[PDB]
Amino acid sequence: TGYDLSNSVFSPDGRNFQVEYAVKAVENGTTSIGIKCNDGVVFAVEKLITSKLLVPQKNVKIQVVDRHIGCVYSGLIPDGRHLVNRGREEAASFKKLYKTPIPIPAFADRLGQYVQAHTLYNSVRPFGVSTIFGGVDKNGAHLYMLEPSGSYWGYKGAATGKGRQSAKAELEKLVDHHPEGLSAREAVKQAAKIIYLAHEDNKEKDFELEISWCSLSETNGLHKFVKGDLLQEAIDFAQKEIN
Amino acid sequence: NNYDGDTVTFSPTGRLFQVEYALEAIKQGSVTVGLRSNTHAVLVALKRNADELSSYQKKIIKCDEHMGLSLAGLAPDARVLSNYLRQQCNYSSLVFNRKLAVERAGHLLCDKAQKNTQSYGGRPYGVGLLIIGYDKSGAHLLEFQPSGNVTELYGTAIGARSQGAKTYLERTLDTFIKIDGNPDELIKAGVEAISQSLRDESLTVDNLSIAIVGKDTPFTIYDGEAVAKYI
Amino acid sequence: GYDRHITIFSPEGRLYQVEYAFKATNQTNINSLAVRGKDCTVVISQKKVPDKLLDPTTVSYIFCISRTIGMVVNGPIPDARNAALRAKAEAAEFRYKYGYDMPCDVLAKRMANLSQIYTQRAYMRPLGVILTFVSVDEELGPSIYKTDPAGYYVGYKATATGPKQQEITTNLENHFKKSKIDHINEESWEKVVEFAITHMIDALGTEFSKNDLEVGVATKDKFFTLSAENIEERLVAIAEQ
Amino acid sequence: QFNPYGDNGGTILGIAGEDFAVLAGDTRNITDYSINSRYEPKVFDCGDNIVMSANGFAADGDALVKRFKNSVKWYHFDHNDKKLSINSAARNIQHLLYSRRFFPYYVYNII
Amino acid sequence: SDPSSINGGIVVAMTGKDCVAIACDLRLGSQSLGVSNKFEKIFHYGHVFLGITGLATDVTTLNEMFRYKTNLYKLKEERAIEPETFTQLVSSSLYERRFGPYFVGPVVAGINSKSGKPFIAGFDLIGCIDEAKDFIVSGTASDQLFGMCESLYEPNLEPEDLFETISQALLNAADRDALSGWGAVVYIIKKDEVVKRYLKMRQD
Amino acid sequence: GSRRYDSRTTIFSPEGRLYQVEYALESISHAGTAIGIMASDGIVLAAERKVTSTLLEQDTSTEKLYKLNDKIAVAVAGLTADAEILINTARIHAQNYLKTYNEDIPVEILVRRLSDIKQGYTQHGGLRPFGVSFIYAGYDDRYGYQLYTSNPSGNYTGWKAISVGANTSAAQTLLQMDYKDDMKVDDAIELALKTLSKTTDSSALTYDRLEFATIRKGANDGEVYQKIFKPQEIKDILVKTGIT
Amino acid sequence: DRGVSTFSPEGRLFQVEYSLEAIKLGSTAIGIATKEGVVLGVEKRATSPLLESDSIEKIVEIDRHIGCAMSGLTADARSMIEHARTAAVTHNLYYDEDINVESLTQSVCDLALRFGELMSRPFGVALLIAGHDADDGYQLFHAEPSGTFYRYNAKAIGSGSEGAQAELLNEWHSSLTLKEAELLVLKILKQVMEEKLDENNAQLSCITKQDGFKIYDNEKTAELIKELKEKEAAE
Amino acid sequence: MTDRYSFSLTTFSPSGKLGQIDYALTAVKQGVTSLGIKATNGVVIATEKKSSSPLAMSETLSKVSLLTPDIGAVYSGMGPDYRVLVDKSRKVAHTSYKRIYGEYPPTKLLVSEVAKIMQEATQSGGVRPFGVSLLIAGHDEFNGFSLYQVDPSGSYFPWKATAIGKGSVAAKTFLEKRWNDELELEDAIHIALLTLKESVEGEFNGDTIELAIIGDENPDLLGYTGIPTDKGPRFRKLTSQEINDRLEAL
Amino acid sequence: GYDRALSIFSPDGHIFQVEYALEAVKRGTCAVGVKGKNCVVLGCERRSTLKLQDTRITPSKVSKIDSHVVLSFSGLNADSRILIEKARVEAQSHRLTLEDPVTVEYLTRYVAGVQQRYTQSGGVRPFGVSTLIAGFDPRDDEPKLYQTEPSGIYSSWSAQTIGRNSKTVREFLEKNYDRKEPPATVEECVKLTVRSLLEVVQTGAKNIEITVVKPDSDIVALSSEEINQYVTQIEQEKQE
Ligand SMILES: [Cl-]
Ligand SMILES: [Mg+2]
Repeated sequence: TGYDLSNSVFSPDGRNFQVEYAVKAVENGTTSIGIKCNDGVVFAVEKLITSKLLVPQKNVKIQVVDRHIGCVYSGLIPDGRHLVNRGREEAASFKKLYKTPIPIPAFADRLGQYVQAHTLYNSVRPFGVSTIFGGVDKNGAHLYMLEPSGSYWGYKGAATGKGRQSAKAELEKLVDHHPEGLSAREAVKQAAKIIYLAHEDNKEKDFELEISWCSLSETNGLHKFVKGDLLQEAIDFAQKEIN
Repeated sequence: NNYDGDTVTFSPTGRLFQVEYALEAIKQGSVTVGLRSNTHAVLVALKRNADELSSYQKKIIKCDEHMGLSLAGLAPDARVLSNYLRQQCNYSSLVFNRKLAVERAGHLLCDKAQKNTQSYGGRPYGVGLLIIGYDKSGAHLLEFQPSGNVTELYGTAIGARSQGAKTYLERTLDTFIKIDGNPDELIKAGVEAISQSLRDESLTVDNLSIAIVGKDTPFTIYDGEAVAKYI
Repeated sequence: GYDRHITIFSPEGRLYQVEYAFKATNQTNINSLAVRGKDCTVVISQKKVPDKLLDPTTVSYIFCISRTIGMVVNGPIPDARNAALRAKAEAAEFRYKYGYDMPCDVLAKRMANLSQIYTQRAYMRPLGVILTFVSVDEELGPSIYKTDPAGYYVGYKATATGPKQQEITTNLENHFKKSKIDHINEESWEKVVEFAITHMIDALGTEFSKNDLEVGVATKDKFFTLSAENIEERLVAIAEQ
Repeated sequence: QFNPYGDNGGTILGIAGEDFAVLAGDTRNITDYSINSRYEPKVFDCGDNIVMSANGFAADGDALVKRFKNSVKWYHFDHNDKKLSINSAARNIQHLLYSRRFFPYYVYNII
Repeated sequence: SDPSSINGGIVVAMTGKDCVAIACDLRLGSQSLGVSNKFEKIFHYGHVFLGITGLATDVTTLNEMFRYKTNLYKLKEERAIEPETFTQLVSSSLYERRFGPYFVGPVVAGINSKSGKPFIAGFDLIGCIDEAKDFIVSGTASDQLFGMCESLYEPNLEPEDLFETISQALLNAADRDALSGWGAVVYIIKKDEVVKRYLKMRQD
Repeated sequence: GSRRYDSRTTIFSPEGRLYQVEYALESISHAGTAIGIMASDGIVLAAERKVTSTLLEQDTSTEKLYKLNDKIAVAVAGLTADAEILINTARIHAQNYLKTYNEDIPVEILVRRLSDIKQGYTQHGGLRPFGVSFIYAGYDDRYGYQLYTSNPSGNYTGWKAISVGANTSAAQTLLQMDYKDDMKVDDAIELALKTLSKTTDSSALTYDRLEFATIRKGANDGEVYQKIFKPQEIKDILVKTGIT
Repeated sequence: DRGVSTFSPEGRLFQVEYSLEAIKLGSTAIGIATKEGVVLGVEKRATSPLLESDSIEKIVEIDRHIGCAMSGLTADARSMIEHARTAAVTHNLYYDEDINVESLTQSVCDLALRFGELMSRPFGVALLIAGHDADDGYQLFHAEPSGTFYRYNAKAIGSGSEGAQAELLNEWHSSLTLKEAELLVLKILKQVMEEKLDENNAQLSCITKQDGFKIYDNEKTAELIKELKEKEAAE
Repeated sequence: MTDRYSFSLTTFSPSGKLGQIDYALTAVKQGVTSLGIKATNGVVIATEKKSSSPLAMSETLSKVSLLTPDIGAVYSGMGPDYRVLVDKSRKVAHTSYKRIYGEYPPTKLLVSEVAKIMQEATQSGGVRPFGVSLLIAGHDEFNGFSLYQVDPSGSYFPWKATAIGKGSVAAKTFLEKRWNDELELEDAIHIALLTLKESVEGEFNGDTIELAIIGDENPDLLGYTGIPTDKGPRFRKLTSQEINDRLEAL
Repeated sequence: GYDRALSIFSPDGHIFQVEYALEAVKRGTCAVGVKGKNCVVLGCERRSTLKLQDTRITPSKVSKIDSHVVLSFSGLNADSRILIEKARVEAQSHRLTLEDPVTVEYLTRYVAGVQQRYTQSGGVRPFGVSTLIAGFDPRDDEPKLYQTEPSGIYSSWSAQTIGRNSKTVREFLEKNYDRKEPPATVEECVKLTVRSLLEVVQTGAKNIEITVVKPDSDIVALSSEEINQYVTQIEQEKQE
C-alpha cells in the first residue's frame, strides 16, 4: 500500500487513485448539465443559496470561452476557473495563427491534453472538476464532458455533480422520446426542469437556477446567458412539472 | 491523516486538508464584519492586541481610491494579496484608464490563491479577506477564502465568533440594504453587527477599526478618536 | 517499498510501475486485431458505447496519425490521445526535416524510445497504452508495428491486443500455419476486412452488428477509417457465405 | 531610419514666492510648423501640494508625470499616508530620470 | 591593421625521398619595427611538426592548444598522434572559430610511423586543408615562396639535397620580403632521426 | 512530491559522520589492495586485480593503474567507472595548468583538487559520492617524489608508504615494520610485492593477478620516467624477488 | 518527510512555531519606550570567562535614528541587519530623508516568510527594533520570524521574557523619564539573569532625537548599576 | 512540472553495496544468453533471437547492431535500454571523435564513451541504471581486433572470449576448454554455435540465431569505388542461410 | 537544482544538522589559541594513529589567509579547505577594492557568515568545522584571536580551544590564564600553549604543532626540536 499517496503512481490494479479521489470532489459538488439541441447547445447549473446574504444573479458560475463556447463545471470552483483561463489562452493562440475561431472538437482536445498532463507528475494535483462544455462551429453543434483523468467524449446530453444520476435518467428519456431532435427553446425549458428534478439530492438548502445557450438560429452561434422573461418562462415550466 | 502532508494530495473522500488547515487559521483570527447598501459599503474590524503594552494589530488595508479590504488570519499573507490587488488596480488605471471592477478583483484573487493549492512546494494562503468597493455598477462586498472561493454578498463576517454577526445581518438584511445616502447609519448597523460576536471584551477607542467607501466617498479608514463617535 | 512507486529496480531486477502500466492497458476491456493483405493493412477494434447519452461518433480508439500511418490504441483514452498527439507532431516534424513521409516502423521506434525514457527517468510515468501502428510503407510494403509501456517494439505479420488477445493470437497463428505465407492472399482490401472480422468472430465467439466494430484500413498513399454503413456492407457479405 | 524622439514645443515657467509658488505653461502643442492642439494641458497637480510639468517631447513628458504620480501613490501605501515633501519628490524624480540615462526622457522638468 | 601581416613571418615545408623538411624565419615585428630574431614558428607534438605563420599571439595560443590536445590524445589512445590525424584536428579546431577566426597559416609536416609515408599539409585561417605532394607555403612572402618552390623543387630528393633546396627557397623569398628574415631554421625529418639547422642570412 | 524518495546523501549522522562517505569506504574495503611506497630515488605502485579469469585479455587491460600525465600516476581502489570520471578530470586539469603557466602541475595542486571535487559531492548536490580511493604517485621540482591518498570524504594526506582497499590494516602494519628512510626503489619493489603476497585473499600471488608501476629518476640524466609494467615484466620481477 | 511550508491542523506553520521555541532559549533582551527616548538592554551571557565579553554584539545600529536588539539564534540576525541597513540608507538615497521606523520594520518582516523549497527555513531570531521619526515619535517594535510585528510601549524577549513582561506590566507608565527607564531595564535584567548582573555581562543602549542611537560604555552602565543598588537599599 | 528528482536514486547501503547496480545485474542475469569470441583474424558475437510471438517478424528486431563500420555490439538484459544505448553510442562516435579527427574511433575509446554514459545513469539525478550488459567487438589499425564487456556500473573489461546472461556460467566454462590463441575466424564461429546450442531450448537455426563478425574488409558492402584507401566495413552480419550452412558441419 | 531543506527546526526548537555538525568538530583533533601581550600562538594536535606519514607534504593544520592572519580549525578536514579558500579569495578582494588588508575581525565575520549561509540554504549541509582565526590588524600591535562555529556565531577570546577533549584544556586555561597579566613574552605564551596541549595530547613528540604570529606580518612555525625543548622543560619542573 501507499499507492494512493502520490499522483501519477499506478496501483497494482493499473489505477491512479489520486485521480479517483479527485472524482470524489466532483461528486461532492453541485449539479450541472448540458443538452445538445437541433442547431446548438444549452448549459444549466444548480447554485446553492448558502445564505440570504448572497446577492442574486451575481455569483455567475457559467463561463464563456472566446465568443462561441460555453463552459460549466462541478466540484472545486477555482480548479474550473483555472481550466477555463487555459482554455481562453488555447482559443486565443488558435485564432491568432489560424484566423478562424477554434472548432469545438479541437478545443475539447486542448483542455483534455492539459488535464491529462496533470496526471503525469507527482509535483501537481489532478483537477477537482468535471467540465461540461460546447458550442457551435462550422460543422454544427457539439457538446462535450471532461473528467479529472483527462477523459472526454461527445454527448447528446451530459450531467455531473451530486445529482448526476437523477439528471442522467431525465436526459435518457429526452433522447428516446425525441429521435428527430429537440429545439433550442425546448432545450432551455427541459434544462430548467432537469436541474429542478436533480435538486432533490441537494434539497436541504434552496437554490438559484442559471442557464446559458449557443444556437445558430436563436443566438447567431454566439454564447449568451438566458435572462429576464425567457429565464422566468423556463422557471415557471420547471415549477409546473415538479408539482 | 496520511493525506495532509502537502497541498498536492487529495484524501480518499476528495478533501484537501492543507487548504482546510489554512481555513482553520481564519477561524482563530479576530472578527471582522462587512456590509453594504446601494450607495455605500462598510468594513468593521475588531483589532487584537498581544498585551496591554502592545498596539492593536491593523486589520484594514487600502487598495485604491475606490477599493480596499479587511483581513482575518495570517497578516503577512494579507499584505501579499493586498499588494497584488494594489498592482492590479494600478495596472487597470495606467493601461486602460479604467478603475478595476470589484467583481474582476475577486476573480484575480481567486486565480492567485488557486495556483498555490494545486502545485507542489508552495502552500495555501492562511488568510480570509473581505473586499469592499464602489465601481460603475455601484457598491460591492466580496468574501475571499484561501481555497480560492470568492463570493459577492450583501453582508458577511469572518473570524472567531463570526456566526453571531452573520446571523444578525441575515435578520437585518431588508433594513440595512435600504440605508442609502446615510454613511453614519450604515456604520451603526455594522458596529451593532460586530457587537454580536463579542464576549467579555467590549468596543474601546483603540480596539475598533472602521472603513467606508461610496458614491462620493473615497476609501478611508477610521481609527482612534475618529471612531469614538460610534462607541 | 518505494521501489514499486517510481521506475527504479526492485531486488528481482524488475520495474513494477512498468508492469502495472501493462495492466492499465486492459482497463477499457476492448480487443483489437491487425492483419496484412497484398496491397493493404487492415486493423479492427471492438467498439463499446455503454451509455445512451454518449455521441457514438466521437467514441474511437483509432487515430489518423499522418496520411499514410494509422494507429489503434489499447488503453485509457487520455493516455491514448497523449500518444496520438505526440505521434502526429513527430510525423509532421520528420517530413519537414528530412523531406519524406515518416515510415511506420521509424515512428514506432521513436515512440518506443520515448516510452523507454519514462521507464528510466523517475519524474515521468509510463503511459498505460499499447500502440499498434499500421501503414503500407513505400519500401517495406504492408506493415504492422506495435509499441508497449516497457519501450519494446517489433514488426508483425499479424497481431492482436486486449484482454482476449491470446485467443485471437492462436486463431491467427493456426491460419498462417495452414497457408504458409506471411499475409492474407487477397486482392481487394474489402475482403481483407471481411477476413479480419470473421476471424475475430470465430476467436471471441461473439456476433457483431455495425455499431459493435471499428475498422481502419491502410492503402498505398492513404490511411482511412470505415463508417458504420461501410462496416454493415462488410457484415452482409460475411453472412451471405 | 526611425527617430524615437520629437519636439512638441511649448514653454514653462516656475516662480517661487515667500509663502506660495506658481507653475505656468502655454497650452499649445505642435510638430514642425503645424498645430496639434491649442489647448493641451502641460502642468499637472500630482498630489501632496506638488505641481509638475515636463516640457519637450510630449510622449516622454506624459510618461514621466504618469510615473511620478504613481510614485506618490506608492509612497502613501508604503509609508503610512505620509506627505511627500517637495525636496523628497525632487530626489525621487532624479532617479526616475537617470533610470533612462542611456535612452533619456527628452524633457526639461519643473516642479 | 591587417592581422596576418602585423608580426610578419614565413613557413615552408617540402617532401623528399622517405623524408620531409620544414623551415621558418625567426622574425617577430610590430609592422616596420623588428622586435625579436628568436621567434621560432615551428613546434612538434611527438613526431608531428607544425609550423604557424600570422598573428603571433594566435601562433603562441594555438601551439599551447595543440600541445594540450595531443597530450590528452596520447593518454587515451596510448600512442602518439599521426600527421594525417593531426591535420584533421587542426582543421576541426580552426573551423570551430569560423566567425571569429585565429589569424594564422598553419603547416603540418611529418612521417607516418606505421606506413613510413612522408606527409605535408597546409590550411587557410579557418581550416580548409591543402594536402600537397610537393610543397606547402605560408606567410607574408607566400607569393615569393611559391615562385621559388615551383622552380627549384623536384621530386624524390635526398635529405641532404632537400636541405639545400628548401633553404634556398626560404632565404631568397625572405630577402624579397620586408616582414620576413632576421634568421632562419630548417628541420630535416626522417622516420627515426630529426636534424635542426640554423641558417646564416642577412640581418636587415 | 519527489521528497518522498530522496535518500539525502549529504547529511550528518547524530554522531557527526557522513553516512554515504562511511558506506563508500565500506565498499572500498572490499576492493583489490593497492600499495604505494616512496623511496629516495623513486616511487613504486603495486596493485592486485580482483578474481580474474583465464579468458581475460590482460595485456590490453587496465583497472588499477592510470597515467595522469608524464610525471604523475594513480592507483585505484573502488568503482572503476567512478574512477575514470575523476581521472579524465584530473588529466584535463594538468593540461589547463600547463597551458596557463607553461610548467608541469605540482603534484599536491592536482591532488588537492580532485579531493575538492570529491568534497563537493559530500556537501551539496544531493548525489552519491564517488566510491573511489586513490594513491597518487608523482614528481615535481619542489618536493621531489611524493605519495598522496584521497578517499570519498575528499580528505587527502601525504605518505612514505601507504595501502588502500582490502586488508589495509594488515598491510600497513607490515609496511611500518620493514620500511626505512634510506630505502631504494629496488628494495621498495620487493617490499610492495612481499606485502601483497602476505595480505592477499588469493591462494598464491601470480603475474596475471597484478598491476605494477614505477616512477624513477632512473632515466637518462635529470628527468623522470614512468614505467607501467607489462605482464611478462611483472612475471620476471616476481621470479627475481623470489615469490614464484 | 514533510513540507517546510506545511500547516498544522490548528492552522499554524510548523516551522514558524518551532523557530519560536529557539527564540525562547535565547538570551534576554528588553526594550522600553518613553517620551524622552527608547532604551534597549541585553543579557550578554558569555559561555566562558576567557571569552572577551565586549565582542558580544547583541545591540546593533541600523541608522542614526534606529537601533536594534536581538535574541535567539543571533547568527541569523546578521543578514536581517544587513537588509535593514541597506533599506534605511537606500530610502535616504531615493527620498533625501530618514525612513519611518514602521516602514523599516515592515521591510525586515517581509524577509521572514520568504522560505520554502529563497532561504530554506525561517529565521531563528526575534528582534526589538527601536527608533524615532518626526511623524510617530519614539517607537519600539517586536519583529518575529512569522512576519508579524507589534508595536510596544515595553517588551521583553528571550528566556526570561514572560517573567520580565509581567514585571514590565506593573512598572511602565506614560510619564517615565529616560533615567527611570534605564534603571528599570537593569532591574528586570538582574531579576531574570542566571549570573549576577554587572557592566561586563549586560549592555545598555538608547535612542534619542538629539544624540541618536548610542551604545552605553561599560563605565557609564557601571554607575547606573551602582545607582540602582543604592535606590533599592533605600527602602 | 519540472524534473524535481535532482538527487541520486542509486546510493551506498551500510554494507557498501550499490543496490540499483546489483539489481540491474540481476535483470541482466534473467536476460537471454549472448557471447563473444576473439580469433586471430577476427571477432564473433552471437545471441538467440527469443521471439515473443510467432506472428512477430523477428527479422525486424535486431539484437546485434553496427555502431561503426568496424565495431559491432550485442547485449543481454532489457532490450529497450540496449536500443537507446546503440543510438547514443552511434552518435557519440561522431560528435566526440569523427567530427574532430576525421576517422572512426578505436574500439576501446568508443567502449569508454559508452561506459561513461552508463556510469552517469548510476550517479546522476532522477534516473536508474541501464539494465543491460554489452559485448562490444571491433577492429582498429593500431590495436587490432578486440572484444569488450560493459556492465550496468559502467565498468568494462577486455576479453579473449566470454558470455553474459542466462547460461553465462556454463557457457564461460565451455569457452575456457575450447579457446586458444591460434584460432581462425571460422573456428571461432564454429565454437560460438556449439556454445550457444547449450543455452537454447527450442528451434536452433539461422532464423532463431543472430550472429555477426568483425573480420576482413568488405569492399562489396562499401557502396562506391574510386578511393583505394577506403576498402569497406569489417563488420558483417551473417545471413540466415550462411548460419545454416555451418550448422550442417556442426 | 537540488533545493531540499536539510537544515530545519525540530519541535524543541533545535536545528539538528547544525548540532550534528558540532559533533563532527568534537571528533576532530584538538586546536588551541592563546594570545600574549605582543603575540598570538596557535597550537594543534596531530593524532599519532597515522605513522609512515610524509610530514613535508601533508596539509598543515594552521593555514595563512593573508600575510598577517592565520586560521586553524577542528572538524572535517575537507570542509575546512573550502572555508580557507573562500577566506583567501575575500582577503585579496578586500585589498583589491579598499586598498587595505582585512582586519582579523572582518575576516572572521566573513568566514562566520559563510558558515551561517550553509545553515539556511537549500540543498546544502552545514560545515562540520569550527575555526580559530588569529593575527594583527594592519599598523596595529594589539593581538586578535577569534573563534567561529557551524551555526555561524563568532566571538573574541583571550584564550580558547576547540576539538576533542577541548573541555579538559579549556579547564586548564581557565585556571592558568590571567587576564590582568597575560604571557608577557613569546616564550611564556608558547610554554602555556604547549602545557595546555600536554593535558590531552599523549606523547609530546610529533603530536604537537605550534605556530607563533607576531605583529607586522611576522609569522613562523616552530620545528620538532624547538617544541621538544618546551616539552622537556615542562616535565622536569613537574617532577617536584
Ligand atoms: Cl529517439
Ligand atoms: Mg631592415
